[PDB]
Amino acid sequence: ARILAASWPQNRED
Amino acid sequence: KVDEYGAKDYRLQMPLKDDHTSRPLWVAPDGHIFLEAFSPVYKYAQDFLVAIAEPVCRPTHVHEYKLTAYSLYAAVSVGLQTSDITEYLRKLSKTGVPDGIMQFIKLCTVSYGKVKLVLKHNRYFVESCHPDVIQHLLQDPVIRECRLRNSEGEATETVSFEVKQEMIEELQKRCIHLEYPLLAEYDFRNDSVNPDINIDLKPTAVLRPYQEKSLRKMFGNGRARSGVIVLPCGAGKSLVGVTAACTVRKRCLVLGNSAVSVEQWKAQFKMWSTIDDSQICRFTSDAKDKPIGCSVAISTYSMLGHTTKRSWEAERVMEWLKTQEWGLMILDEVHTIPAKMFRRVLTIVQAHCKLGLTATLVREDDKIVDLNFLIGPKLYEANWMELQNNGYIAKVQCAEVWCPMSPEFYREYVAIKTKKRILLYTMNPNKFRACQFLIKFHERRNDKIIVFADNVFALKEYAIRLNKPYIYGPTSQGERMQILQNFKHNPKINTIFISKVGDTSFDLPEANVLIQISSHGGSRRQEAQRLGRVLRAKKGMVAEEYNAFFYSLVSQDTQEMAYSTKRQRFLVDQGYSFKVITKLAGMEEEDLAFSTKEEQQQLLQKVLAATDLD
Amino acid sequence: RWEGGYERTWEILKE
Amino acid sequence: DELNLLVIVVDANPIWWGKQALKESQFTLSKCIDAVMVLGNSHLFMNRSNKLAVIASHIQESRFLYDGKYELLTSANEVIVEEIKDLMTKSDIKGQHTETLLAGSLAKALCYIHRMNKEVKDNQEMKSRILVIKAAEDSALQYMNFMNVIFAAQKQNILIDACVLDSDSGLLQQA
Amino acid sequence: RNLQEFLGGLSPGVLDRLYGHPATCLAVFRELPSLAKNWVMRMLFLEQPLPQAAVALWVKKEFSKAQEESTGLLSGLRIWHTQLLPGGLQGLILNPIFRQNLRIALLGGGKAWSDDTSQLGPDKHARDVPSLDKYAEERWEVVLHFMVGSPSAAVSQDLAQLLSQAGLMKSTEPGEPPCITSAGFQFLLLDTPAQLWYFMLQYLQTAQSRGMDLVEILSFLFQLSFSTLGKDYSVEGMSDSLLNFLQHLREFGLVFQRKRKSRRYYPTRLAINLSSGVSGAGGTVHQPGFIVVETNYRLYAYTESELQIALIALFSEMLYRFPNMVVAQVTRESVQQAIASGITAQQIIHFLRTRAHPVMLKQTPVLPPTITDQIRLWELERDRLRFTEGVLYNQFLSQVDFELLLAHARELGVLVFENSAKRLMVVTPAGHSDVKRFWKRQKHSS
Amino acid sequence: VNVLKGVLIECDPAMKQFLLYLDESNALGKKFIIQDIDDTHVFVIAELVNVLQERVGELMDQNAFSL
Repeated sequence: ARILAASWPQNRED
Repeated sequence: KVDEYGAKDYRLQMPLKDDHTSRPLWVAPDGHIFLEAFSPVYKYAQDFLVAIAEPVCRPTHVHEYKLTAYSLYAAVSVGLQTSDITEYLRKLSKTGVPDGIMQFIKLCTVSYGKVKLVLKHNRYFVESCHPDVIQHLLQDPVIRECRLRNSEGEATETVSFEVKQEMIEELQKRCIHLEYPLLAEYDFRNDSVNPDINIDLKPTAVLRPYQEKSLRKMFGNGRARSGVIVLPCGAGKSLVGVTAACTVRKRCLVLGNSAVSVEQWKAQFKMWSTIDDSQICRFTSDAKDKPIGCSVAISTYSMLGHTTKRSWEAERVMEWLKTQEWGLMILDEVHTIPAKMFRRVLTIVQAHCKLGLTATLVREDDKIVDLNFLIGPKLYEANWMELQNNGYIAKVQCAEVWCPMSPEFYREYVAIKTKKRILLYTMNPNKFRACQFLIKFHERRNDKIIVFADNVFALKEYAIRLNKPYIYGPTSQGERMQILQNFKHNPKINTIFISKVGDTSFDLPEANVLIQISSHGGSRRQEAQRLGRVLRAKKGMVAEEYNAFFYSLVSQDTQEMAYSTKRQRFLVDQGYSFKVITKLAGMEEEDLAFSTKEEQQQLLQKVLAATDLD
Repeated sequence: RWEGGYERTWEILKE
Repeated sequence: DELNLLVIVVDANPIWWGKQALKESQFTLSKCIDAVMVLGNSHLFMNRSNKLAVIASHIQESRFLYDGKYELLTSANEVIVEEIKDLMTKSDIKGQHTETLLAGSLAKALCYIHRMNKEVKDNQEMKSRILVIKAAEDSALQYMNFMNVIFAAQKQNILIDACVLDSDSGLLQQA
Repeated sequence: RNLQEFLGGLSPGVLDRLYGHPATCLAVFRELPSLAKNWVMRMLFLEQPLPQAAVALWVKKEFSKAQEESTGLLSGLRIWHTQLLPGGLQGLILNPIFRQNLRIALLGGGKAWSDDTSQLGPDKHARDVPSLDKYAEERWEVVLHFMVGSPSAAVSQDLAQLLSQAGLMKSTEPGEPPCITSAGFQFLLLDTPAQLWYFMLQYLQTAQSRGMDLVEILSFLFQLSFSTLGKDYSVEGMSDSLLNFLQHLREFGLVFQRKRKSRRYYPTRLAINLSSGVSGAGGTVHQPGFIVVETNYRLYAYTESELQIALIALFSEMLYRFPNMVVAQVTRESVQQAIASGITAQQIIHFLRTRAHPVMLKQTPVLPPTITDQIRLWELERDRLRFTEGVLYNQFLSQVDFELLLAHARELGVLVFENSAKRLMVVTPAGHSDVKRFWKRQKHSS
Repeated sequence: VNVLKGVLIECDPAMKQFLLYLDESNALGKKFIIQDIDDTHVFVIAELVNVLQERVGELMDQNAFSL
């Protein structure tokens, strides 16, 4: 779930 | 003149006057018109623009309209001259009207209403009050061929002359070249060859103000005029057609896409019109009725356009139709008319007044310029947002959900460059999980769910894994009707999977949640019409601005992004908003399929097993 | 029988 | 948007201050006036949004009091000094009334606060507090009016601070 | 950077010299926290040092952090100081010069900074407050147009030299107008009070370059902060450096002066709020919003000045240029071009919110959330590729050695990325030499 | 020791797979993607990363529409 939930639009938003 | 930033320097050609706030209109010399909705004279300006200008975009604040020769001809046919229109434009334009637009209006309006085409005794005559124009047009070689001639080849001698039926559509295009468009005027009250029909309007039928305005605009000076009226799906378009047919009182012909459309039109006629059932006949391939005494005939374009040999009874019905003169003809879904076979149906059928109804007119093949003469100019088009405010239609909540592509699929997605690439992004396991979560949420919310997927394999796989009814190509009509009734009545089943056939092949039951997974490839109008037809107004949530839910599942970093962006342009031009949702709240708590990555590997194996054949 | 005529030209007037 | 209002009511009873002057004590009315002016200047100094209202409580009536030094502070001091001198020089004892009009000054201060709050725009909230200095003896006949003022102040939720100098008053304690 | 941050980084001598101005003390007190204000008011007449424990016992235990913040702010500004109180105590006592000037300002006395300019009588060519405000707007408009490079704005060369020193515009080729950098774009996208505050901060950072006294300039700015709008004051009584600074401010429009020889000068509201920086002036009555944003990413501007047209064209594609209207479209290409120019998404969003039309203000959201989210996504698209140069270590034969080297690298602070599972790591190229030497020395000791 | 000097690139796994496809198919030409270090981190020689960024930008440009 780590890959899917935070692939593109999370490493910059979070 | 163009500035370095690309803006058109229209300051010099537009003399601005001090009446800024009072006058709401901007009239650029390029033909575009800009209107401010917050202006107190917005309603008057809106009414004036709709009559004369074809809208381009209608967002919340500033609306953009376009001026076209067809729009000018429609305005002239309404009964407005150049002087009053110019006066109203100058009273509403913030700046002075450029002379280029003024000369453009002057040239078009004078040339309108000159040439008249009359269909009498199953014969087409071209006549005008100016024989000089008629004599001048005789020199045209195309007009020479279109003009009907004697059996010996001699040309036939307000003087009128017979014109070949097979060359009628050719003559329509030639009128544009000669700048003398034909006039679609019918003797609404002076008709005597075709007797009236015992058909009236039931008291249960109520005409909405915009519907009544459109009908009155169509009936210019009390005479029915051929044209096209655009109304949103579910706004009683069939009711408007029935009302127009009752008003005409003459022979009526209606054409639909399939037998379901024919049945719906017949039901609406029985629901609103007073015509006896014996005078209503269905010229369908399965349910056939005798054409004798058929006051109103409902059929399909392909039935009339069947180039292959037809059945013996169908041949007799076609012969009777050709012999019979039809005062009024009704065509549904005008957007498919630009097809050559369906256009040939117009030549085949002899009708005096032709009215076309549909939801959209932006063909992806842009074959609409010829359509402007196949039937006529667009008579009316209602504002979707305004009707939403009036409560006539549901205020749809639209959203685009971005489903990340799995790395295994993504590498294969980039590797594949042919048309087989569709299966990869249409079968995203993450998209599957998102759709499953949405279905669970809406079932817990007790909502009607319609899942649309153009791809047959993807739709079937999704429906099978989610254990929901699936509708596809064959879909035997008895089973299709049973599934529809179960969706309407059974509360246990509220999720129906529908293939591409859900656009016009059958009637869409009223629902509230519509999820689009697969795309045609850039059908900007087809899916918009499908969305309009799927969702209708629902009582109980009228006060809320979000009573209908539409979701578009789009694969990130794929070509589906471009398809969605191109497609939603039409809806954005209507002011419809689209919110991008990358994260779905509640998926973490809820348990969904393909939780483990190995399950996604199994799905990848299954998809790869489905080769380019599927 | 209201289809005979309908116009809003006079509504477009200076006030 | 924080508007802090500090309304100051000064017990200007001439009898008590005259008796104190007869005692030749270190503290006089001049020192009290200087302290009040300094406190008001500091209150306006702490923030622009802060506002100051000074009303003199005298037996005859209640008087609305309001070079290297700040212009606004200098103007306020000059106005205050002018008003107090005008009141005291014209304060003629005509009658046996000795108890200061405490209730009337409080009522006028509350009316001024209400007018300011109405004049205060909705963009800002005007917090109000009242400080009163007690020098002379308390008034018994003003008990009902004092209680009515207390109830109105509590209804408007305005803090009331009492500064007793010589004679204690249980009414101030209850307020 | 706020005013106190610049003040807190000054040398003790500059702070002591500024303390000699009562207006400076008033400004410093006004900029203090409420608890700090109460502490200063308590210590205004305290001629004896205060034990630190006694000072600390005043505040609540929960508000100790706020108490410590105020104490640290007061210590950094050198408002007070610690003294070796007899008996081993460390008393706290305010600055005698600062305290004396504060008492002079509040209690009275001293001497007025301005010598009552009414001596010259009424001004024959006096202006009005709206005229002064308009002139202040015009001057900054000229400055911004010159920064854009339009020929209609002609300013002094030294003014452009300040920008070159500020780095907003770099003169790559002499003779030609300098090209404005990304920092210049960010400055342009800032709000006008923010632009003025940043420009004045940059001027202060290079004040010593012009040989101008920092103490005099700061005190003069503080005095102008408390000045009355629409009121003139005496030019006389100021040093030649102060006269030059006043002329510079007149060129900026902050100060109105009909002639260079005039003895009067009218401070403007911009100069009044200049000391406060960006905050303080929460009720700024700016120009009404002329920008209307539609759901189709279309912008309609009810403006005619080329400054706003250029600002809009910085990140949008112009479509039509009407005499009283400008029609443009928000496009991904233009937004990406602006981002490559150094423009951030937040600056565009804030600027559009500032120029929000009153019709759009009726909506509960100031701007359509979908458009803002699309702009944010376009901004995030640019920085998808993260470039980080470094040296990769991947030949670790022992886990213990890898852990030891990782610990040493984290001690050195040169670690870029670590992978304990595969025993792989990335270090900075500058720190690569140190880590390489440490690794070799470990083998040497083995 | 045998260690290479280049630039570390951190991206989402989708971009990692795209870069792996480019390196394997030799669309970039010569194999400048010498070695992968982590599921989201790669080590690229700086001589080709500039061109590689252009290729990545071309990919996202195609996954969009031109207005």
